Amino acid sequence: EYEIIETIAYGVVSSARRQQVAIKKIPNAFDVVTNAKRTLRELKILKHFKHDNIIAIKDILRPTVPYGEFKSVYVVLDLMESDLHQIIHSSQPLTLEHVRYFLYQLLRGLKYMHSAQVIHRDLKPSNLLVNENCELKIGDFGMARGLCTSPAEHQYFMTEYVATRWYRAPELMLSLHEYTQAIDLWSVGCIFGEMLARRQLFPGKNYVHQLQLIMMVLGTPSPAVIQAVGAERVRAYIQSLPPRQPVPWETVYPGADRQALSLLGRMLRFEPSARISAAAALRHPFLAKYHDPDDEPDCAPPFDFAFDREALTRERIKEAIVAEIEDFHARRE
Ligand SMILES: COc1ccc2c(C3CCN(C(=O)c4ccc(OC(F)(F)F)cc4N)CC3)ncnc2c1
Repeated sequence: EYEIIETIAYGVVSSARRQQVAIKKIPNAFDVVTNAKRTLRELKILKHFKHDNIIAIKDILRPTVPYGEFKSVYVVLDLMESDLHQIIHSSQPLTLEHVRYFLYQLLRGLKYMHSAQVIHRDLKPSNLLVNENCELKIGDFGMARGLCTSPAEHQYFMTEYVATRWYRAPELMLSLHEYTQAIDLWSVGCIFGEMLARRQLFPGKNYVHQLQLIMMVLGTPSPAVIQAVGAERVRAYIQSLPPRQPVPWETVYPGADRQALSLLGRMLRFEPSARISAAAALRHPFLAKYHDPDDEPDCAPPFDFAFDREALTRERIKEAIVAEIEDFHARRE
């Protein structure tokens, strides 16, 4: 039993006294197909992972009412005091060591997540929650996908609408037909840069301005990347602009830490294949202070998204979610 305090952005998330905990209500959870599918994914992802840098479900409330009348899902989580957006963009400290440590934990979480063939696809400071003990936890897995996706999804083709514009990888923006865990490392690059300057790296107002801002720092993309652009009109737009060499990161962040900018430069690249992985980034000298491979596990077995590729009705998705809630309780008790 619980007692509610105040409404906390993250849907209907309420602060509740029991020690304090977070309770998230998913109202009318089975009314819309896309929403219901998303809840099923999130439940399955968060039950799969067991990692101190990934948000964990602490409890799920079972239906008090009969099955038909079961309309809303209540999920209980550990109360986090803040998120990385609020920390960065406020009056509290954010030294280089804060940056170093927050980056370390994010990458630690991603190594584990990525080894299970799960791409978050929506990493940004507001999805990185921080408790009062400074533990960073990755949340909001609604956008996450595997390496394989069904054509039935609109996002399969319309990749430039995936997730948040300010943190969206070039492969998604330009539809480069290479969608790997590297998607997340671009986003990490953006978060890392944002931590160093305390302002967003690429705050684009629209599709074209977003590409402008990326090019103003990274320069014009290579012919291989340009030809890999699916849309002729985007391809033509890029070819119309004059040539531009990459701006060194030393200039973009004057007086910043050398090893930090070294690591940043290995994240923010146009080509997904060129980017450092989460695992390899943990071995970078910038994170040597915290790095310990024995305390940085992979996830086994891999996560399978097959359940999400099925064309299920609302009622069939409700059934799957209820089976996950039953299973949550059945494993422990
Ligand atoms: C700053 O105050 C806050 C804000 C958000 C908190 C939060 C949110 C952090 C992100 N998050 C989730 O990742 C999430 C978890 C479960 C979920 O249920 C489903 F699996 F059935 F779909 C849906 C979600 N979207 C919402 C909960 N948790 C804990 N404490 C918080 C303190």
